[PDB]
Formats: sequence, structure tokens, C-alpha cells
Amino acid sequence: LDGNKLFNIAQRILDTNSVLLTERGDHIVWINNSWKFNSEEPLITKLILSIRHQLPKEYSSELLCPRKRKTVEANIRDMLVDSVETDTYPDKLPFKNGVLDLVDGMFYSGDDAKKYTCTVSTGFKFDDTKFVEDSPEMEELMNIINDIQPLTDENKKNRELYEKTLSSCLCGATKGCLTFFFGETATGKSTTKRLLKSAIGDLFVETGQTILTDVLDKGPNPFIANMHLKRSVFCSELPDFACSGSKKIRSDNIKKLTEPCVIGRPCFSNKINNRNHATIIIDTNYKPVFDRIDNALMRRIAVVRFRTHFSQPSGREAAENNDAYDKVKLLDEGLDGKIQNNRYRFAFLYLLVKWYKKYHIPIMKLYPTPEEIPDFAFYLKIGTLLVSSSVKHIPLMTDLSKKGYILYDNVVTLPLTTFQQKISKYFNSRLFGHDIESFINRHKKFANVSDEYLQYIFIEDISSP
Amino acid sequence: FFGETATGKSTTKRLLKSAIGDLFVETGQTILTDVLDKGPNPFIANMHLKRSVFCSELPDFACSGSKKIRSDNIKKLTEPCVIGRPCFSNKINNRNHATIIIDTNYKPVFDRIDNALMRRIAVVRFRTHFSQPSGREAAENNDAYDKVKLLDEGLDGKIQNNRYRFAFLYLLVKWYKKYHIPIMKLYPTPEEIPDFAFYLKIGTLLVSSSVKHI
Amino acid sequence: NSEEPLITKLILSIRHQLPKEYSSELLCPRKRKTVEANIRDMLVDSVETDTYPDKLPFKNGVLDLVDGMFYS
Amino acid sequence: NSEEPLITKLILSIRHQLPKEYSSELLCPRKRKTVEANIRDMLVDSVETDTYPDKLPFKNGVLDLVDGMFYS
DNA sequence: TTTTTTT
Ligand SMILES: Nc1ncnc2c1ncn2[C@@H]1O[C@H](COP(=O)(O)OP(=O)(O)OP(=O)(O)O)[C@@H](O)[C@H]1O
Ligand SMILES: Nc1ncnc2c1ncn2[C@@H]1O[C@H](COP(=O)(O)OP(=O)(O)OP(=O)(O)O)[C@@H](O)[C@H]1O
Repeated sequence: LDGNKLFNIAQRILDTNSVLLTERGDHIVWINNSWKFNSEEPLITKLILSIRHQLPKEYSSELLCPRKRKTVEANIRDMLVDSVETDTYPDKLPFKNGVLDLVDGMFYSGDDAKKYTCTVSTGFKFDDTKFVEDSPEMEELMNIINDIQPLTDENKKNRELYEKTLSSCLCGATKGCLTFFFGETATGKSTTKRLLKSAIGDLFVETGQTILTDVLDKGPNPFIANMHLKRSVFCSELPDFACSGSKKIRSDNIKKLTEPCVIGRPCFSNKINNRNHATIIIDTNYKPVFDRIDNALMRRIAVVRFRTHFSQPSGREAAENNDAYDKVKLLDEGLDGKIQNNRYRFAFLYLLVKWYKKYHIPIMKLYPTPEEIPDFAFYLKIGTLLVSSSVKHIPLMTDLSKKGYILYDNVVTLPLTTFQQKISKYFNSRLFGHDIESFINRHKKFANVSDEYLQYIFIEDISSP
Repeated sequence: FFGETATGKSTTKRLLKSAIGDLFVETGQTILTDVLDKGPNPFIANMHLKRSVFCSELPDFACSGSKKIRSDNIKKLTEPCVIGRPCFSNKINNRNHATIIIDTNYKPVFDRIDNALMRRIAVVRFRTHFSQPSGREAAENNDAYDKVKLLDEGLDGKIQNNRYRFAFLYLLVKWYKKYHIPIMKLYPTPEEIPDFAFYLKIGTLLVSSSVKHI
Repeated sequence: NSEEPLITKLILSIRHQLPKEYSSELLCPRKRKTVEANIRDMLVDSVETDTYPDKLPFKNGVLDLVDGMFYS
Repeated sequence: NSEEPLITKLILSIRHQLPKEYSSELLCPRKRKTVEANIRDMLVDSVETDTYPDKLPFKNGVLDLVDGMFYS
């Protein structure tokens, strides 16, 4: 009782678990030791033609006809009901010919790599011979790395963060901070960007500046769409906001960028949600300024500093006189060509995985460093210098009461000029007049029609000198 | 390309176009002042795999409403990859292989000037005028020129008919053999631009503190 | 859904409940398309959906928020 | 071309290289479409292009700028 | 803000 032959062929193909359906509406196939999906080519027919050697002899002859292949594809589409979830392992690095385990280090190939439904890859094959610590390329690469970010007591704290942020690019989780590479010209940050791109293949992606300026929901926005399921997104050439007419990056969008999902749609599609598995790195020479500064913004900022100059001999003199640098080196003419030739593709992957094994093994999280945030520093200082009144200050109010304070309904009354003079004794009120005014009308409280008071008691008001 | 009118800018442009065929491209002014993310931009999407891009007729900036050259656009225009989406497509990456040449009669001015901008600027001057016999006399008393010659009537037709298509190609090949054999690189000329002349001296007559000078 | 042909999937799925002489006819895609066309032609009236506000849907059934037991 | 199937033109042009038994089969456009479908099915893996910066491409050949030799 | 995407 042998029925349709093409149905049997389709059933046997489906039994190998080589075609799967995702919740996004796409079909993924397992061909050439990788998971590939696309909406414009017949991948199912390619798989049917490719796997014809695993079937009995009486079945392989039927797959040469394209119409029979189309019939088998239609059957397979009919029998595929039930979606599956993909990209759920954050500690696995997919390649073209297998998946590398970042936890311990062995490389999986073939069926062993099938269980990890990694729908993306690095786009190139993995080679074991070049993945070794002792190679002529390693010493050359270490010299460049030490030149860009020298290791020393002065730079010991910044280099650790610089390597930790680069190492974080290997994970497939969501990151809660953004990276700003602040440096002058010829500081080697572009070389680092190119090295990272060559190391991580097409997982690296570059998008326009508009993902920080406009509204992400203003019609189609392929720039956000291309970010989907990436692990590193680079934005470049921040415009200078000091000059008039420049548009200051909104604080709203950076908070959205730290959410596990982003709202945006591509062309010829209606899907909105996109997985945010990537880290944001933006390189610039000017420190950015935000329209509004809030307490939520200091949990989502991180800055790396570049303080090395690679100058030609003709500019040897002036580079020494400039105070923004700390070391001057001779520019390498042929370095760019070697970088473009993927000369350090695996020597940098070894460094990346070695760094990953150092920091990111137990948990992935960063420690904020508010000790060096000059642009927000004053906003911190008041927060660390003002103590509000409470119940414990009620018994001691009388001593403060003789110092110009009136106990009206158990509320401390603070004259305006007293706080004006106290803050103007060190801060030039002319420079931050607008900022102080904004803080005031955001924090002003009306005791009555005329008198205005502040709900804080200065430490020096109660502590004897 | 800096020079007055009737100095051979368009003749050189057409000679290069006839020499290099489809590898030459002509693009609008929007790539220098207009934002590259304001929807689709086919002007920069047409630069894919091109080897020479020309833009001509820079307007004077003294006119009201004139937009000056953005420094950030210049900085991001020299990158190996340029971001731009042509119409009816989703691709946003274009490969940059072309030399950008701007033809103008006035010295350009930028909104912001910094050490980054001084590294990507070169200027070449045209100092020869071809004049008709009627108005040639008024050309010997002008400092903008150093030699006055007679206009050739039929040169444009010869240039159009691709008469010198291969001679120019041979000359270009000889020049490439002369210069770009070991390493190909273009070097900037900060001095020519007038507005930079301030900053160039700033790093010369000022020095920082020294341990011996403390 | 408006993209994949769920009708053909249903036709292929429920082929076991049909008599023995009808199951073998559903293994060909063209017959499935003809059956789908007939079904689409035979459907005229419409029905309103989601009329019960106190029911929580799942895959293995619907949970009732009044009593607390789970249908399946 | 992003909108024209040049594969059919290539199939028609490459006819003379094949033996005479297969030569007459390519005159029918439907056979050419079938061959194009087969070729598109067996074509997996992408190849990068334009990796040589010192070569000048022409319509009937490529010129080498290193030594001036012309290849066709 | 009319184009763009939509057809
Ligand atoms: N260790 C090194 N030794 C010598 N030359 C180096 C070294 N690292 C980089 N260089 C060279 O010095 C230059 C570094 O400048 P780069 O192109 O990185 O620009 P940048 O100012 O750092 O950044 P961007 O252009 O992205 O703003 C390049 O020409 C590079 O080839
Ligand atoms: N030896 C020569 N070299 C170049 N052009 C010549 C020469 N002899 C005569 N001419 C003529 O001189 C003219 C070249 O200048 P033309 O008036 O065309 O200005 P242009 O190149 O468009 O310059 P600009 O854009 O600065 O105005 C052409 O008409 C050309 O035929």
C-alpha cells in the first residue's frame, strides 16, 4: 500500500529536521553546515537538491526535475505547522562551518552545531591552525594594541574598560550602556573599529547618525531594521553641537536603545519588534551634550579615552606641544592595507576570547564610574552636598530658627538670598543662570503667594565650624 | 579646482570623462550641504564602485540663505563605507573607491574648523585664461592670470568626438607608473585655504608647560 | 493569517478522520487547492468573534475566571 | 542586471561549446528556462567582487597597471 | 511635508 512517492520523499526530508519555521514568518534551512534564511531565494529547493544523496536510489532520480522539487516544497510547506524559537544561547559564537563555545573553547561542527539555532554567523570559515597564541602575527598585533592603549599605572583603569567593552561584543545578550570613544584626530580608534570588524565578520554593522536624532517611528526606518540580531553597531562622526544650528541628541532615544526591544519597521514589511543583542559604540572628538539631564542618564553612559598620536615627522614638533596627547609615534603607512587584507583576523579573535574568559564568565554587568563625569559633575555635587530636613531636625530647629528661619506650620522657611549667596560664593551664577533657573522652576515650591522656601538644610548651617 | 572663468576646468573634466568612460560620475551639490539621512539619497547611492566623482559650480556663500560646507560631511565622506539608501531598496552600505573633485571659482568657507578638517584638504590653482580677440586687451592688466591665449573654436567638438580618448589614457597610465607604484596616498595642503591660516600659526607661537620650565 | 495557506494545512491535517477512500486523494497539492477553492466558495455568512470577556485563552484549552477549572 | 535574466542569454551564447547532441536542445526557450532554474538551484555560496585595486577594466579586457600588459 | 511606500 505505497501511496504518493513525492509525499514519502517530503516526509523523509522533514524527518531530518532540516527545515524549521520561526515566529517571524520565515523558513530556516540547514545547508552547508549552517542555518540560512532569506525571503527572496528558494532555499527549500536548494536543500531538496542538495540532500538528494541521503535518499534511496529509487528516490534520488525524481529530484532532478524542477517541477517535482516544487511539488515537494509545497508538501513540506503544508506539513510545517508549529513555530520554534531561535537565538537563545548568548555564549556561543557562530561561524560559517560551525559554532565555537566561549565557555570552554572547543569548536563544534556538523550535527553538534545543529542544536544551537544560530541564524547568524561571522560569514567566514574557522581555522584551527591560525587560532593559536604563538604566531608571528601575535607579536605584531600586541605592539599595535600597546601603542593605541599603553599599559601603565596612569592608564590602568581605562585600558581595562577599553578591553571589557570590546570583549562584550561576543555575547548575544542585551547591554544596558552605550560606549563613546572620545579622542582627537589620528588617535587610532578607526584602526580599532576596523580590527573589530575584521575579527567579527558581518556581525559588525554600521548605521547612520539618524538613530540618535530623529524619531524611530517616523515611517519606515531601515537603519533600525538592519540592527536586528547584531552584536556590534558603530556610529561615526558626531556633529559638533557647540555651533549654532546643531541638533542635540535627545535623552529619550538613548534610553530606548537600552531596552531589549526596539520599535521600527523596514520597507515591504509590517513587523515591528527587533531583538537588541548589540552594543552601541560611537567615536568622536567632542563630548556630546544632551537636551535634558536626568538621574536615569547616569546609568547608561560609558566613555573610553584615546590619548595617543600617530604623526608624520613633519608634524613631529607641534604634536609634542599639544597638551591633549601623552605620546607621539611614527605613523605606519602600510598598516591600513594589512588591516584590509584580514591579516589579524584570528590573532584578534584569540585576544577577544581571552578577554572574555577574564570578565564575562559569571555575569555580564558593568560598574558605573561617576568619579570622572565633568559635564555632569556639578549636578552630582549638589546631590552630595544638600541634606533635606526630617524629624530628627525638628528638636534642633529652634537653634536654626534664630538664624533667620521661621517655624510656620512646622515648615522650615529659607530666604532666597541666603541660598543665592551661598551658591554664588563659588559658582559664577552668570555662566549657569539658565541651568539654575531650570532646576529652580522644576523644584520650586510655593508656601504662599509671596514667600518661597527650599526643603533642604545646609550641612554648615547645623555643623559648627 | 580653484580658478577664474575660462581656465580649462570643464575641458579637463571632459577629457577625464572621455578617458575613463563609465567610471566617471557627476553628482549634485546636496552631498556637501544637505543631510545624508533625509530619506532616500540616490545622489550618494550612485557612487557605488565609482572611481571618480565630480561636483561643480559651488555657489557663493555671501548670498542670503546660502548653506556652507559641513565639516562632518567632509569627515564622513572619506570613509571606506558610506551610508545611503537609494529609492525602492533597503541597502544602506556603499563602497567608496572614487576621488572627489570640486570645481569652483571662490574660496570655500566651513562652519567649523579643527585639526581633523585640515587633514583632508587639497587645492590646485588654474592660472591661464583663453580669451576672444575682442576682449583680450582687458586681460593683460589682471593679476588673476599669468598668461592669456586665444580661444579655440573647434576644440570642444574634438573633445566630444573622443579624439583624445586613448592619448589621455596613456598619459594617465604613465603618471600612475610615475607616482602610485610603491604606495598610493594623497596628502593635504593646509596652507592654500585662507581661513585656516589662523589655526596654522596658533600651534607655532604657543607652547605648553615643561617639567624644566615649571 | 493572511499570508500562509492555513486552509491547506487544515485539509492535510484532518485527512485521517475522512473515510479510507478519501485520504489518498489529499496527498496531491492540486487536489488540496481545488478543495480549498470549493470551501472558499461555500462560505458566505460571517460570525462574530471574542464574545466572552471572562475567558483566558491558551493552546491546550481555555481557562475560566468564574469557577476556576480549565477547559481543553 | 537587477531585473533581467541574463542567465538565459548566457545559456544561448554558450551553446556552441557543448556537443552537438545538447546544442539543438537549447533553441527552445522553455528548455532554457528549465536549465536556468536548475542552475539557480545548484548555485549556493557568494563570492566577493572587486578586490584588485590596480586593474583597469574595459569592455573587452582588463589592463594591468603594474606592467602595462593587457589581458583578455 | 511632499514625497516615499503604497500599488
Ligand atoms: N600602532 C600604530 N603604529 C603606527 N601607526 C599606526 C598605529 N595605529 C594606527 N596607526 C596609523 O595611524 C593612523 C590612525 O588614525 P585613524 O585612521 O585611526 O584615525 P582617528 O583619528 O584615530 O579616527 P577617525 O578617523 O575614525 O576619527 C592611521 O593612518 C593608522 O594606519
Ligand atoms: N590649450 C587650450 N587648453 C584648453 N582650452 C583651450 C585651449 N585653447 C583653447 N581653449 C578653449 O578655451 C576654453 C576653455 O575654457 P572655458 O571657457 O570652456 O571654461 P571652463 O573650462 O568651463 O572653466 P570655468 O568653469 O572656470 O569657467 C574652451 O572653449 C576651449 O576650447
